[PDB]
Amino acid sequence: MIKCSDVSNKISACLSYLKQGGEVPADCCTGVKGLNDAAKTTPDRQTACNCLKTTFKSNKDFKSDFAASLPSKCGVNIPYKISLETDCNKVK
Repeated sequence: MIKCSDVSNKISACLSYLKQGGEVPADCCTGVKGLNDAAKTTPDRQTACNCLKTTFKSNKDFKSDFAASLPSKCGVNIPYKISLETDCNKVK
């Protein structure tokens, strides 16, 4: 089970980086890894995908360049990368 409320808790530490770039805070990487750790079924991953896209669309300040580079900023074994071009219906 994942709810958008879970997604918001995890990504909270990342929001200012997602708008302005710069140094990714350690707490942001903790949320990215924690969200991945908790998204273990196809439905839960698609739910998280949809929550994240809703958030990205909610403020014009969010940058595609920064959402895209975030998983590789934080680790080498993060399997998912969600941006505005992601079709959440296709996410496995």
